[PDB]
Amino acid sequence: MCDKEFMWALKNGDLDEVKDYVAKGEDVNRTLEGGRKPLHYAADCGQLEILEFLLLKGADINAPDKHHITPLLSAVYEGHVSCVKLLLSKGADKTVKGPDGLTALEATDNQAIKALLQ
Repeated sequence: MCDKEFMWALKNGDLDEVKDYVAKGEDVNRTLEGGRKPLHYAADCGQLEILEFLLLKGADINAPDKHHITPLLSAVYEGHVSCVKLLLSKGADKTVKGPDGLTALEATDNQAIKALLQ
């Protein structure tokens, strides 16, 4: 229950609500909906503040295994790219699980995503 109030937090930037769940005891790697992670909604639309949060705790920055894809690319096709920046600042390599050179190459054509290709 409260599954919405929990995910609805990584959506509207209610960083205050997700801070309550992790305030429990490091829990940033639970199947959010049924096969995703609490970093896709934060990256795609976490006011760029939510992603850094639940990420500094554990590290779903790479955990993704069945998603065959890491969240840094989630922001790529989002136009936010404000996170992908302070993101690699933690490591997140650059191509730890994408298909291949897709990352910024086959992803788009703007100089912002290509910025992560620098």
